Amino acid sequence: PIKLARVTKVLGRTGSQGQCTQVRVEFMDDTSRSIIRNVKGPVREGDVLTLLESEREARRL
Amino acid sequence: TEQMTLRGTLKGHNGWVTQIATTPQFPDMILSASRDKTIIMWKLTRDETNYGIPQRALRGHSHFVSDVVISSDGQFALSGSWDGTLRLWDLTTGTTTRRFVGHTKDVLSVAFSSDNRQIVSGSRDKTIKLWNTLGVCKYTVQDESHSEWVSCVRFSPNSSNPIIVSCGWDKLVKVWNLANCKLKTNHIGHTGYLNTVTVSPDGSLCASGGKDGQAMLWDLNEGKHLYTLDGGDIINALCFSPNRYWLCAATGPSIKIWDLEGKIIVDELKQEVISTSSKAEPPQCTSLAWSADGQTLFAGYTDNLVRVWQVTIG
Amino acid sequence: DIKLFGKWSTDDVQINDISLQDYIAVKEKYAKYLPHSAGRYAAKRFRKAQCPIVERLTNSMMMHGRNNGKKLMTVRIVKHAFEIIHLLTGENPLQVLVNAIINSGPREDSTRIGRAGTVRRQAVDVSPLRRVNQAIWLLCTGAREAAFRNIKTIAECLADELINAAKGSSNSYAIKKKDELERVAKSNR
Amino acid sequence: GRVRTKTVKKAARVIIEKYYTRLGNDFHTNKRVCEEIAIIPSKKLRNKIAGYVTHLMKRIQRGPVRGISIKLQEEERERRDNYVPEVSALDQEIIEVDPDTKEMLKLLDFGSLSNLQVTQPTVGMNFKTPRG
Amino acid sequence: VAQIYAIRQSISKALVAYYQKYVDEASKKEIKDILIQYDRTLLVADPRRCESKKFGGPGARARYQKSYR
Amino acid sequence: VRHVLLRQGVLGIKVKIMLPWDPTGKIGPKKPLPDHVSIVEPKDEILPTTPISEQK
RNA sequence: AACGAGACUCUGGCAUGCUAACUAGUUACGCGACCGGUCGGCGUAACUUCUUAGAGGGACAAGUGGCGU
Repeated sequence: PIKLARVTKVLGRTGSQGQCTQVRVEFMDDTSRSIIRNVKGPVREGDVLTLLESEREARRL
Repeated sequence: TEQMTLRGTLKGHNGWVTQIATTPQFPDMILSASRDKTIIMWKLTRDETNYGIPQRALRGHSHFVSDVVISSDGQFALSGSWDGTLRLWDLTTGTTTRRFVGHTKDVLSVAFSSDNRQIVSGSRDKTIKLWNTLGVCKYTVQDESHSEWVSCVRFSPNSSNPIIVSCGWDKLVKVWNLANCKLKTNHIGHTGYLNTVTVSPDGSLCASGGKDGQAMLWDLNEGKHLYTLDGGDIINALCFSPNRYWLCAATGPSIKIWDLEGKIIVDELKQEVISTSSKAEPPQCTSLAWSADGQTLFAGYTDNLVRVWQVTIG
Repeated sequence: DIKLFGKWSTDDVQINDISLQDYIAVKEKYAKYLPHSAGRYAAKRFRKAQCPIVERLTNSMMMHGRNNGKKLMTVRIVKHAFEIIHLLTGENPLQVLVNAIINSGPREDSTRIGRAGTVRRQAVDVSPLRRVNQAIWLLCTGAREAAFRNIKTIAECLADELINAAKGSSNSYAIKKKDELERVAKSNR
Repeated sequence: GRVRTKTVKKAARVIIEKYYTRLGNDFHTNKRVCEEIAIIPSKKLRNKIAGYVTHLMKRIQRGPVRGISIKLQEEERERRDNYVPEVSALDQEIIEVDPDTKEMLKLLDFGSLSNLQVTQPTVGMNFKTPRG
Repeated sequence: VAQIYAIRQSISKALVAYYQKYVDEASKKEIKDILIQYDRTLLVADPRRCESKKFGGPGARARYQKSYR
Repeated sequence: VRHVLLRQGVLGIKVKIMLPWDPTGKIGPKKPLPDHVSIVEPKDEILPTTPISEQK
């Protein structure tokens, strides 16, 4: 299912041309799951991300 | 017994409250020069949520206004600033009427006479300028005034023979004979520069403080170092008190009000309960103001505001 | 107190998504009388989040080369669209704008990695500010592309897609691009 | 970025070192004294010397700094270095020697010393670090 | 457009100076906070002006198209 | 910059002179270089030991 | 230690503060004209906000808070 999220701390900006920010992502269900994700676009700390598959992992492309 | 308490702050400035002047003829208007180029007429409602409101800002200066003074009546003012000018004001409609040019450095302080006709001023030009009430200077001083700046100039409001006195940054309190422009007394006693001079209302005891932090006061009739008042950091300002017979001295972050003949520090005057922004410096206390009744004490601070002090007789 | 074009108020506008709440403007103090403000929103990063999104839609309306400076042209296009929207729906015409910006932006893009001619992409997330940036782009180019050689004016062609994006229809150009931008995104995943 | 070149820092260091009594924390009265002490070609350099001086005077309250040397600290360090305690740290009535130290003193005919209190020697010969 | 944004700035800056010169400072504050809260360009001038054209291109930043070989 | 005509052709001669300071009593420019900060050597403040009231 | 970098020079932005304006004006006063309004229509005076251009100010990472051996 779809899962709504939050941003704890932005880690670093990865990608082929530096287009992807890599971000440490908390959930909004009071969950202690601090997943790391690949977000494309401008991000600061304290965003509200919206994922479709909430079990994916951060790689470096 | 007699303590000093807070009732409120007069928050109307944007720069440092450089010097405060109060008048005994009006118990409602306070005049506080500032470092945001404006002098603000205050109005004292003395209620619970505003001890003072601003009434008429006086804007003529293109730099930091240093020293303001009110006349013997509550309708004329006088001020100077760091652009070498002096602006004679008008309290009724809130404008200027006369403008005193002739200085070549920053006008540091300006004193007002009791007869309201002798205007004196000290600048960074190592010179003292004596004026009319109109604008033509009468005599400019190069009688070896100081080797460096002239930080504060003050008249002597005595019923006796008057005198004019002016400290400086060369550790010296030089005494001058008015209308004859000659030295009277030197006082080689200070380590480091000076910041202010105040004169007691009788006209006998002058005080003078500076970088040494110690209010070394002198006598105007014979020249004795009477009392070595002690302080912590720099003395930004000094002022006397006619009724309670004290000496208001300025610490950096606090105020030291002193019994004079007893030499007891009676109160400490400060307000710091914060801790996350106390890693830096606490704000200095730049000026001091004593009103007519002496129940109120006004201080000029570095958080752009003026704090009131009440003498609770206990 | 503050009505857009003096007629449309903002108190009953309700943003649905929590993902776009801090980024999509006016509900409270970004209420302006007109979309023209002439303010320095591009002076820093993230500063254009604090600009009224009516001015965002106005600014992206003038994209093509023959209209590139014309702001007084596009503000009356938006003003005339906010009549046709209200006629064809019957409600406040700002709730449909945030319903269109919520619905139109994708939530999973693909980032391009390969060699000269070789394409092997990979699916990533979408920041909600890029969702707001790409919502208004798809809306405005749908209004632009379907009014070109057509008797329909730009005010009708903007309004008839600004409601069709709120209803989530697949006749609107905006939702037709979002579902394909996620369809080719899921195809790698 | 905003880095001050060797001109600003060299001039600021000499003008601290010679005129520390006049300089305080206000940048404005620092600028009014840095244009009366020094002859700077004008303002945009004058305000950069006076700003590093205003950042450098706050750095002197918190201790010394590794460049300049000013004689309010260098008298306090001088009075800190001429500090003797009342009774020295070498006047101990019970000083501890090994067994073998007492044998060296007996070679030096100092076995008649009374203050020495020989300790029990260590039972294990374990002093090398565990290599590997 | 540049004269509209100059008229509305001078209306605001005129009413504020009238309330400072012939009314009290408190009413000037209660005007100024609403004027600032709406848009700061009703009291503070916008200081951006046009850059200068440079040789090598059609304007300030843009350059002429170049070719190869 | 000047020219010479020799036997074989032309030479050029370029001569640059960096002039010195000393405000113009006949020589050099007046103002110093824009990075040359001079500092007035302080006569030391004499040490104030005891309060002497010199009435003159 | 020397050069290049930076400083420097011109320009933009601010000043109801200074200097002055019939080859720039605004405000006020009469007159005139048409309905207290409108005058880029006419002449006097208060003065420099607008216009000009000179000196001098103003911003320094200076203030607060985080991170930096």
